[PDB]
Amino acid sequence: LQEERRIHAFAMLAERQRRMREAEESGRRQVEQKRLQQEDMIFKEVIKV
Amino acid sequence: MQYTGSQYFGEYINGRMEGSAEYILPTDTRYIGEMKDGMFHGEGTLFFPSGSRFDAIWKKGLVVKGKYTFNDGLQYEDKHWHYCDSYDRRFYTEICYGLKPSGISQLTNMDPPRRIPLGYYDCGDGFYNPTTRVIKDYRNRFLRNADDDEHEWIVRTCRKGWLPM
Amino acid sequence: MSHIQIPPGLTELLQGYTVEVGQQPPDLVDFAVEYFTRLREARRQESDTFIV
Amino acid sequence: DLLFCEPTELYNILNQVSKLSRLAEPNYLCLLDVRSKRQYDESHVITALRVKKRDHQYLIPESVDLECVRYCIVYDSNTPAVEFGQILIHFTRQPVYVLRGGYECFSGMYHFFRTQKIIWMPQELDAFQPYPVEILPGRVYLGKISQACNAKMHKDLKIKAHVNISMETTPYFIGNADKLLHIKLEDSPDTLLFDYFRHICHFIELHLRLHSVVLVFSTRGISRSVAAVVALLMHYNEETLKRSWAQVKKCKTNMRPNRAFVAQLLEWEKVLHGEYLTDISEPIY
Amino acid sequence: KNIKWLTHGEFTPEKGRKQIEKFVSTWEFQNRWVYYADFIEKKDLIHSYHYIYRVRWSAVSANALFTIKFNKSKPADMPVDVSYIFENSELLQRPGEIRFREQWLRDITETKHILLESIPFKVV
Repeated sequence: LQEERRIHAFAMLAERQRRMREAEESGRRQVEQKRLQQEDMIFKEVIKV
Repeated sequence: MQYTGSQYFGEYINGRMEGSAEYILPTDTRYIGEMKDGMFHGEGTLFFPSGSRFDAIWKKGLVVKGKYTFNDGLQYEDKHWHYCDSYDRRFYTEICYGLKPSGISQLTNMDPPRRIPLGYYDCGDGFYNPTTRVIKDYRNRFLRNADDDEHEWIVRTCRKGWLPM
Repeated sequence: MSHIQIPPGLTELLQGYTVEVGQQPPDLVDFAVEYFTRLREARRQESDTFIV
Repeated sequence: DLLFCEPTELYNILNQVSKLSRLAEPNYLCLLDVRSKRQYDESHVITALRVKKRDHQYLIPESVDLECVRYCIVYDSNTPAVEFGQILIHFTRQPVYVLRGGYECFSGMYHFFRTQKIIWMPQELDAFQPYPVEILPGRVYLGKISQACNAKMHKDLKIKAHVNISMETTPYFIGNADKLLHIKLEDSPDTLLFDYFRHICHFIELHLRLHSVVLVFSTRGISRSVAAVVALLMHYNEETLKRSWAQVKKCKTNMRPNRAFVAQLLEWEKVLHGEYLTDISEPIY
Repeated sequence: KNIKWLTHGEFTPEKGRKQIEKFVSTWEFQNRWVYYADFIEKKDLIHSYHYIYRVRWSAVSANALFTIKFNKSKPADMPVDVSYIFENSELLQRPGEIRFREQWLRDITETKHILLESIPFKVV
């Protein structure tokens, strides 16, 4: 049990590491997507002119 | 068994266990394993309480292995891990499918699309507000609370349930 | 706003197009591609000389 | 016999120290989260077992001599804990204490206590290393020099102030004259810290107005800092010596000045009040 | 290649979506750029409807628009009239034409980048 549980702990730390990576990516993505959207609006206005 | 909760399905000799077997540990972890002298002596896979798989090879009753895979089946590296990172910021499903088969707004970690309900944040397990220092679980109950270091990490790094701008 | 200016050359290409349009071609999409192929030799050289 | 205990006390006791971590003896502590396994997986208190529930009965975790485990604690997320508080009233030689704000503020003020690691083995518990101690609630901390240097401890409280009476150098805020307070002398009784207390108190107070986060140390959490806390409390509340001393006594039970420092504090009291209101003839000083 | 089309009544809007998506799936050559489609309003016309879908790509983005006509005054068995447009282009392309160039998708996205470089920062 001693060995298993310490293994389990380090594994759960790695699980946290992944969860962090995915949460950060989601944060990045929201901003990037919405700025790209308004940049595309600006682009299309320029196109229309 | 009883006194910690361990469980085994296999063969017994002298009353101590010697087996090729599936197995349960009072983590409520599941395992598949071989035994000698009443000890694990096997190449065996450990299936988490969260289903995911760790692997364990046994030398004289100690472990010597590396493999992991998530409960979704994402293959993982504990080192160098090349995933959703400098080579490509795509999640497991987005790398496997590419563009998710119909482009539902699950071109993001969880959807169909909604605001985070309470306020708070997404960090995948739980909702957390920097204005409350509380984490919550996706049943909107509760999770471990956090002062400044973790609060500041959440504040910079992840996605709040701000109003959808 | 990023403004624009009128160089020559384009005008002459449009002029050629309108003149062949003066034929009133059918087959328009390929007829126009073929017209640019005809330009590729003949009308490009002519335009280059025509400017003065 | 069920009682309310502030989370600051939890942070005092669960990282209480006396050479050892008190966590390396079980009769010191028990703490038993009745709630879901899944919360416990996501984390728990720094020796807190996972309760087993069975057909809505609780299966007694006799992990320890429940009869006499001298401090005896329960938390839900907020304040099914209450009935566990009731049942416990039969048990311990001491009364039984509930953790006011079972999780939300206690770790919201101090995240680090959360962890996915369940037990800490006796070597691992004994190997534990204390976070700094809290004097003025949420606002001023007490520490020993190797804590004050410890990078994680310093960073995690988002700290930048030092307050110390000692000769011995420390790694940060060097020459930052407004976010460092440092005084130099031995814990020798002729160190006339009486005057320096006024400066110390005003500096801490200013960080209160600034809401700066402040650590106090006298190398070993020993003595000079203790007297400075007596002065700070007496001037901050216009309290008697005996009140400040009683608070200090729990703040970290090793804390103690010296008899010339006691005389200096007695003059500090007589200056603030105009007279001695506490009598030093008891041994409790 | 192209897909083949229902009749005015055999059509339903969801069938229209699926048909258009499958048409875009018949696009191939740069189709490492993957498509997904968006639903767009019905336009109501005296003896006719139009109904509309957008298509978007991700791999800057490429996008396409498809148009469908519906005959209030002629049979449900009337084969549907369909046409589609690229956001840059005036060209009312029709499924039976010689197929588009995916190269235009490359061209469009490049031009978008070029205007990104162009930007007059008359920004609020």
